[PDB]
Amino acid sequence: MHHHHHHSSGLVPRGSDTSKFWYKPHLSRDQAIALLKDKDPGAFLIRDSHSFQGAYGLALKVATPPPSAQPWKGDPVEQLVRHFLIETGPKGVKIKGCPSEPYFGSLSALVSQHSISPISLPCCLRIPSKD
Repeated sequence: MHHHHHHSSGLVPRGSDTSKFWYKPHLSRDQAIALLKDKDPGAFLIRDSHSFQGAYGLALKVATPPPSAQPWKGDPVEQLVRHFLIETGPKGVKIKGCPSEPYFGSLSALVSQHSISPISLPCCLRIPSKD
């Protein structure tokens, strides 16, 4: 090294805060797809739902959502992007679409449960920051 400064200009980062990586409630459907069309199947984002108050729109880029995927008639990536909504009631949050999923409460709860129990998600949910 040319010089040796005392280590006081270095910070200790850990970065377990991944919420801002996926949570952005200001995006609409097309905007969500706009991100996901550059994302590999498994990645998601949580936005707010315009449909119901107190719902979060979960946009998931899946591998393939058809029963066969041979008869195709849809828009390629836009149909590979699935939209579900996490509705928080007095109980908590759960993803509308699945009748076998419990009420977690916090988004981080279901986010961390991603690769443990992908219930509502057809594809094992993956965090952009953590996989």
